[PDB]
Amino acid sequence: KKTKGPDAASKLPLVTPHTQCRLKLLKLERIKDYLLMEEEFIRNQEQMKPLEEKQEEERSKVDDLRGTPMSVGTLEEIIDDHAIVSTSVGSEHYVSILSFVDKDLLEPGCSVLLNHKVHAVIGVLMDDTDPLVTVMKVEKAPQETYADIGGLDNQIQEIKESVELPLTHPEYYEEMGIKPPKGVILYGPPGTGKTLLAKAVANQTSATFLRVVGSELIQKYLGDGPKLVRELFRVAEEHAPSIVFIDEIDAIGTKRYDSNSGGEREIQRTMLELLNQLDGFDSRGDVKVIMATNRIETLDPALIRPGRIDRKIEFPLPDEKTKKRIFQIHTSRMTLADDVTLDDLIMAKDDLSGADIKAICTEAGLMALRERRMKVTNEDFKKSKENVLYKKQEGTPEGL
Amino acid sequence: EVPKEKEKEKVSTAVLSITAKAKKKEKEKEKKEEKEKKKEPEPNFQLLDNPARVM
Amino acid sequence: RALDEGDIALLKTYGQSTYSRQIKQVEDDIQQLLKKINELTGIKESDTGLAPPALWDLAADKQTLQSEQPLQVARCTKIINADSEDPKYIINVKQFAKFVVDLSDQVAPTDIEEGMRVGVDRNKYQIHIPLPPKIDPTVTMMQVEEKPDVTYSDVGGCKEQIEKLREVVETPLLHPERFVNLGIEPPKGVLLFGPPGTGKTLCARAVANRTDACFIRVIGSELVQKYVGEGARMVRELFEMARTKKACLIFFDEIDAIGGARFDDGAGGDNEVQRTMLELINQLDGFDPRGNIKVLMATNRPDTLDPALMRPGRLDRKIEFSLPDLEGRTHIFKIHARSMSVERDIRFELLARLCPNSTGAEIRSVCTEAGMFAIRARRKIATEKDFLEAVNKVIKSYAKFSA
Amino acid sequence: QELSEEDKQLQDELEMLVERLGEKDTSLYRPALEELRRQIRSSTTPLKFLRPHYGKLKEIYENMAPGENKRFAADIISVLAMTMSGERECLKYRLVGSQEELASWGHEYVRHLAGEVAKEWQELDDAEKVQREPLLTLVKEIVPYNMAHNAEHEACDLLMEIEQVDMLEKDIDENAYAKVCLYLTSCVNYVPEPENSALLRCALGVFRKFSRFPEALRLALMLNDMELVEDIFTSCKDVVVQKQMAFMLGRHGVFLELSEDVEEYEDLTEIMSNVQLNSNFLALARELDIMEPKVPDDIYKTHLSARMNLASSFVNGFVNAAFGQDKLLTDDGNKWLYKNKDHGMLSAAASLGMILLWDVDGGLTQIDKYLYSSEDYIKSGALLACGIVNSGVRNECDPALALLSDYVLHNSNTMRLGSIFGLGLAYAGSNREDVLTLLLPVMGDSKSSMEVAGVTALACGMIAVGSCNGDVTSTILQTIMEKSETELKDTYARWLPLGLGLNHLGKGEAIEAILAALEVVSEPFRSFANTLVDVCAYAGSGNVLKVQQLLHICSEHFDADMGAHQGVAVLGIALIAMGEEIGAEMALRTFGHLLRYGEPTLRRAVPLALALISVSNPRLNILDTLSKFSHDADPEVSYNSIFAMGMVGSGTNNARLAAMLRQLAQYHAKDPNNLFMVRLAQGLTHLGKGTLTLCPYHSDRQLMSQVAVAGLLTVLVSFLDVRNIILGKSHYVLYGLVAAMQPRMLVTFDEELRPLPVSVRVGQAVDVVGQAGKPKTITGFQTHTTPVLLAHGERAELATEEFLPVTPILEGFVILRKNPNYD
Amino acid sequence: LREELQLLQEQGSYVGEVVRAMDKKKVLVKVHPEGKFVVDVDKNIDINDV
Ligand SMILES: Nc1ncnc2c1ncn2[C@@H]1O[C@H](COP(=O)(O)OP(=O)(O)OP(=O)(O)O)[C@@H](O)[C@H]1O
Ligand SMILES: Nc1ncnc2c1ncn2[C@@H]1O[C@H](COP(=O)(O)OP(=O)(O)O)[C@@H](O)[C@H]1O
Repeated sequence: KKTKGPDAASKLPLVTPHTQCRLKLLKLERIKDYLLMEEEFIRNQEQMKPLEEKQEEERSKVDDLRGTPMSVGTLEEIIDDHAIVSTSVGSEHYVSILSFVDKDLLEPGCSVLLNHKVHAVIGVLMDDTDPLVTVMKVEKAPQETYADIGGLDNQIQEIKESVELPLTHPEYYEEMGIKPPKGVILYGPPGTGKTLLAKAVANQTSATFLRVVGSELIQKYLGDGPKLVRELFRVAEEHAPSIVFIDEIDAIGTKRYDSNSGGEREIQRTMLELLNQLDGFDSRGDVKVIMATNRIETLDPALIRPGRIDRKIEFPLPDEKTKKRIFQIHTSRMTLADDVTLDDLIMAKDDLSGADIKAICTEAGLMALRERRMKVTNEDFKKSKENVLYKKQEGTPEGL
Repeated sequence: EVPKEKEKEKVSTAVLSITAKAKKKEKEKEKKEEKEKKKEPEPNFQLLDNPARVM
Repeated sequence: RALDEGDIALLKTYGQSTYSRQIKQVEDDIQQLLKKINELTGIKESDTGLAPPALWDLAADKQTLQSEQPLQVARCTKIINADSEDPKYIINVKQFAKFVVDLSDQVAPTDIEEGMRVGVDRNKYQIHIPLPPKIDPTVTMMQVEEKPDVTYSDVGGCKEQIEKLREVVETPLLHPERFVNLGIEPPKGVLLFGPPGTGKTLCARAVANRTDACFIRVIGSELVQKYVGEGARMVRELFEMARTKKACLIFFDEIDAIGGARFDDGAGGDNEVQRTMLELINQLDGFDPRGNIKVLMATNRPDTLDPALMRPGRLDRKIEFSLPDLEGRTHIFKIHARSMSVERDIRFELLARLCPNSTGAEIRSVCTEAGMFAIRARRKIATEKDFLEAVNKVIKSYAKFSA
Repeated sequence: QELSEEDKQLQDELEMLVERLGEKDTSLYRPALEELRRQIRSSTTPLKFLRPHYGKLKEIYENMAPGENKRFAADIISVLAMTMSGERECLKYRLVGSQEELASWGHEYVRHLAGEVAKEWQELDDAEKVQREPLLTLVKEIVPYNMAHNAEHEACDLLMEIEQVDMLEKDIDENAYAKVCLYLTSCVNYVPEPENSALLRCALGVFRKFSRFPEALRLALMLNDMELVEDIFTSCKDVVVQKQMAFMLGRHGVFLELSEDVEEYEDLTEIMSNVQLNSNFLALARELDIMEPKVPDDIYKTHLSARMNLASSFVNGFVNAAFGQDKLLTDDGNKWLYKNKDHGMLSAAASLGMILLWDVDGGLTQIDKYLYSSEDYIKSGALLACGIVNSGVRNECDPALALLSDYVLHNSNTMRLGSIFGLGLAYAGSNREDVLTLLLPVMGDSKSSMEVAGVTALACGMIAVGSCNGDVTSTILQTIMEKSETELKDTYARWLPLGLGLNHLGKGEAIEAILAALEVVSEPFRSFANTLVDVCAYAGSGNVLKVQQLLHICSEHFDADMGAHQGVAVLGIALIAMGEEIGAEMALRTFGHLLRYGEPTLRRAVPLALALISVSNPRLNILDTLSKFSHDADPEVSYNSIFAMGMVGSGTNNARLAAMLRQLAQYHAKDPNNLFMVRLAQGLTHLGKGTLTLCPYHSDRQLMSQVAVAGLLTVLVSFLDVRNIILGKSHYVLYGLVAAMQPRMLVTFDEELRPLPVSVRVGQAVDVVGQAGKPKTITGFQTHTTPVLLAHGERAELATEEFLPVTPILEGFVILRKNPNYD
Repeated sequence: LREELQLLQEQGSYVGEVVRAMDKKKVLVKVHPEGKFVVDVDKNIDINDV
């Protein structure tokens, strides 16, 4: 019921300085001039019409036969000449439609019109705007790019190779005759994992992306967590072949619990279905599944096997240079200071992750804005460290 | 008896900012490179032949 | 220490760029134009069919207007219930109606059957068009599967299982001897079970080796669904589709929820399961024995319900394998190395020995890993790439055992 | 509201002070203001308190007696008007003020002062040049402050607002000059022509001052001033800068004609002539193992006819172009051409020349045998193959001029056409007086057909592209006049305006004279020709005025069918602002609305501009839109969409795009008209094995190479109406891609000019920090040996600080020298 | 008023919750007894008046 959405927005995110200057201003002037010129062009094309031809042949033949009163009802089935449609209050009409009949947009399960009186289909509402039962492609092909995260070059190269084995050079292992949807099993500290999302946006620069986080311990009798994600990556194969990011759920939803039977069914259903979808012998598709987690230990033996689920990748903590890069990225939007106090905040630091970096960068701005409002608050030099302590790392009685 | 009709379908260009700066430069270059017969004489002083529709 | 009101505006006007306000106003204008042109769309009509149908199919729409008085028999369509000896038809109608009509003169009573949907002309509700819907939901399009599964070298031939099932499936489909020499009908059933592994690959091989009456891979976990009667209808339409497609074999898979466990918690924990069981028995009871259609159920553990003792009359011949020895493993290596750019000059017998009872699935996985290692090395060559073959296979065996 | 206690106390103290200063007697006026100003200029290194005292402070400042009291009062009014500013009261009060050292009054104050100074410098009329000098002195005082406190980019903003880049040059030091020059270059793309040339000149001045001649040459090429290029080449003297200049001219393709008095002139002219281009390209292809001749058949994937075989030959030539290694047309080539039918032998021989392009020595020998062929088509194709072979690459003895001796004006139409197109491709960018004086008389011939004259015009335009060759233009106009209008405006005179646009490429302004001379022409062809030449001259400028004129003219009904020039307007829409990413993306969106609600001719033309925007750049949205519009009802629209996909994927080997084209081939297997050109698009995608890109934007994708864009625009002018012309005869016009066909890998030499194996880090290079004019930031270090294919979006960087390049721009050729700190 | 009663004999008017105002004088509306009833626009109110 959903194929694509009109992407006529996100006007050129590449505003080079992203700070108020003559270059950025001139870029915005060119942008607004382009908008003005496009509006003027379309308006002149539509107003200075190429030709006046009667009622555009609309009111003459099709509009009148469509008629004034109408009612909306779903279209159920299709026959060679007639169409079998399930209109409102459970009505069913098998009528052939010849006025404003767009078969491609008609489709089963779509809203069509009924002209009353002699009830026959006379049009379709392709908008409809109610495909809301299970919605996971709403966030598809996220705009985040490689440059958003730095200092993770090894992991970026590894994931890029693992997901550019398809798309790029598919004939490679087409001739090798394997077509491996191995996916990638991502490790990493709990202090990250949205960093795993960030390294997934690198692939998300190509095709769409689906997310299943936490889901549930599928108590549902039908199960169908992994089975519905299977239907959805079938939908992704219908679309651009999308990835499936199941960070955390690959860990809890697929937990290597030593218990065998009498255990939440997922162990019966979920792991087996995960393996069935992860084996390329059952389902085709350039879909690559990214099973991320922060608990490598709970890797189930089925998930452990590189035989079906290959391309194990470990996300380590950032190094000194990686910390420098990530802090540069996060403070670049905020013009931290003119003294560029960069290395003092990280030289003695250990076990600081991307979430903490973002949090401390945000809290530095918050504390400056609180009362120290001084643009590049001169206080920032040490207040970045002040809110870099911020306690909150960990607290558990004394026990020591 | 005369319509005095015009079909234009003409809309003015909406050039606004840098097109208009160029228009300012265009200004810089462009700077150098029936009453006597209508007051008194309404046609009411005419002569008409014997056959003439007059109330 | 809030001290915000007025001070915040003053500090916001304190710095800025020289033309930061100018840029703000310009980007506001950009967004304004954006919304204006999003309102000033292109094809500003939700309904489509603009001209390609509205120029010549619209001319045919003039013909359908001239015939607008006919083709109005749509109204509403409801299923029929039953009938009398011949003329009258007592029907339950989706308007809850106790509906009986003289079937329309153009429709003979033979075509209309109980439980089929017919449209009724509002004026007299005559049986005008008995639509044979045969509508399949998307999950049913998954239960039905491809016919030409393609033949292999007995998909990693385990001679015992295949040669035990050929007389039970291949032989009846050949129909050479079932009628006279052996008792009336061939063995009533076949249960190709076994641990996750070789199960159903032999079924696929038999499907390829047999006629076009080719199997469908239906799943019991998908059969068990919410609400009541949907699973029954799904099994019914399963049998209907299999019967229509040249009386193909029905491959029930993962029978541990369709049959459930051996118990129901309180006869209310899974009673939809029992409802499905009753109708599935009613369907695959065969009634009149018929060497035409075939059925095979495959699970990994014999967790079938009480019909497990009726099935000796119905589903006999329980067989299994999923226990590859050295010869089976090396033959699976051979059939898989038939794929890829590999050849058999590799001493794959060494790896076959290295992995005791590594299924056929894990052998296929090791071949996939060998190809992946080759492409990682960027060498598409795998025929003489044998030492690298052995290295990747052994390191991935190490990883599978302990990673 | 309850404010802070100390804050309220200080507010009351300042209230008492301002009341004292507003008292009647002035004997306490001075001490009050002495006390006040010290804490006024305190927070900047307060202003909230004096918010409601605007009028009282104005009265006090006006009432202050002239002198110290008055000028401090003006100082305080100025430093407070940054808050209480309904106008540039700060600057009026400061001009009245002390004009002593201002920079101590806080960074916010000095920045607001700089902005107001820029506003007044723009606001003051021409007749007002009295205060301009004080504002300029204030500017020259604030510029050092910005340089010290990393405000050099807004310093550049204000200096460009006041048009004082000339003293920007003198004030800027090299320690921050690189980012300032990068900022200038970024502004260049969007500033209009007068200040654009001004900033280009100032950037040349900065780089000449700081001995930054390699990038200064890039900037001079942007300026398209060959005189300044020669001047700066003379200015630089070191052997390394000389040889990198020669590389840069050779890569651009324009030959610089100089004297042998310079040192190592032989090597300089050789490397400018691209003699070693072919050798290095084959060596790197072999090192990549990418040399095997890829068969058009296994490109087609035939696991599941004369014109189709012709298309197969053409795509084979595209794949094996610049290689010269293909036995398919070498061993049994005579058999293939004999089996070929009707008009395609010429194109087959030209495709063989495409295989042998840039290979002078080998190509000439392997085409000499086919030169003496029997069929006129084969002979003309062989001559065109010779022209393709010598195209781009320059030669000392220039064999093409002598080889095309009788065929240049040969009576036979096909032989003359082949020779003329060959000479055009050869002397493209040479601007050679002898070649011009030999081909323009051929232009003057009356026996040649209309399309032959058009091809002569095309050759002349591609030879004298961007030269404003007055005699060429006069010959063009005279030939147009002599030809009668009725037979002029049929289907082929569309090459004369193309030649005019090439000859005046990138110049502008003077086009008024050309269009006034052409005004005598009748509307159906004049309205097309003037638009074409205008857009070609103003290409790469971003003239929103010109493009909105094009939009207005294509908005007309134009329904003998003069509405063809709507197509050239559509092409010009992309052509004007194709330079940077903006002006190309939005322009894409404009094309989308054109297709969304446009005339049949408009939608026929749109895919051409879509391809022009992003040739050799496989943008996903472009590919999707073109694929969705490839199945339109209009056959010409389908053809243009097919070729547009081929062009945007050209020189990319994009696997998913190739799969999409294979699916299109399956879709269009029933109709050969779409089928053979889908094959053509696949051949374009795999052209040169993807080694040579087709985008005319080189030197970090920001320089317009006139010859390449000329050839590309000729191809797009043909594809304006291939629905007639490619179906009829123009199987030769497709060979204009030689100009746009340039390799996109890195070839590293050393000071002794030997191939270095130095490895570099290659990956996506997009801006991360825009705080200033920082160099583009690369991510994804997939380092390997130096031969690396450079596509859009991604750049290269040296792995270590061990090999210093002649220029930081890393594409095409580069010399790497050992760093003094290399260890 | 009698003519109003005769109009009300045909229910008079029908309450409709307007949702989508299409450009071709078209509004989907929703009616409580049934729901959406795509219909034309009145003469006293323009397309934009919706
Ligand atoms: N004997 C065999 N020879 C070759 N491949 C085999 C063999 N047994 C299993 N396989 C491989 O195992 C995978 C799945 O096999 P199969 O279809 O028999 O099982 P399934 O339907 O996944 O279920 P289960 O493993 O529970 O039986 C395939 O990749 C198949 O190639
Ligand atoms: N190295 C990095 N560079 C840039 N951004 C990062 C980096 N690491 C994390 N981030 C950003 O910070 C956010 C939080 O990441 P992460 O630490 O994984 O969160 P969590 O710990 O909640 O999973 C991410 O969405 C990502 O955009």
